[PDB]
Amino acid sequence: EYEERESEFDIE
Amino acid sequence: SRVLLALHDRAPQLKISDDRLTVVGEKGYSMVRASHGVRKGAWYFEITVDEMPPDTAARLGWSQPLGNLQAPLGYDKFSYSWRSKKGTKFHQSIGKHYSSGYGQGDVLGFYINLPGSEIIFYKNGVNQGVAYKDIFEGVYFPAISLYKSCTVSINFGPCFKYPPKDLTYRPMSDMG
Repeated sequence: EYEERESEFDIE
Repeated sequence: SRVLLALHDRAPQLKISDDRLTVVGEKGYSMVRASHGVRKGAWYFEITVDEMPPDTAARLGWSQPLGNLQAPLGYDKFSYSWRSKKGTKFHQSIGKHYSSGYGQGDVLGFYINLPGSEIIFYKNGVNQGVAYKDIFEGVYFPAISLYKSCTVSINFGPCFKYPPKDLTYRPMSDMG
């Protein structure tokens, strides 16, 4: 199940 | 009147200490700005990483008043951040190489110059280089964004643990 990651909003 | 973490300008999930100098994160990235901002001159503040348990992270730096409180620092055009994980610099959600990482026990230094404008980060009194130059004009506030349960402490001055000797600045506390 998906959980919000540290890099959630990152494009690059 | 003291420069503190703003009770009015923060994400509700963050846990702010009674003295408003310590902050604990909660789940996904969220942000708190200081009570005072800067428009001109050279300014400085320190952040101490008190605890950084596994999987937690911080993106620390400066934000304009429009910076999204429900996003990491560096998410949009309003802010510029330095990530704990890999020492990456972030602006408009773009991560670029900048320094090596930082974590528990490290004392991070935050310099801004608003005359060409500059954002400079320090790690344990070591200048990490120019992260950003010719930044989006406006008022800049000391800002903290945290991922999960890590704890950080902000020091606006006048007494810094590692005061820079390489550049002239006023402590953020001079705003108080």
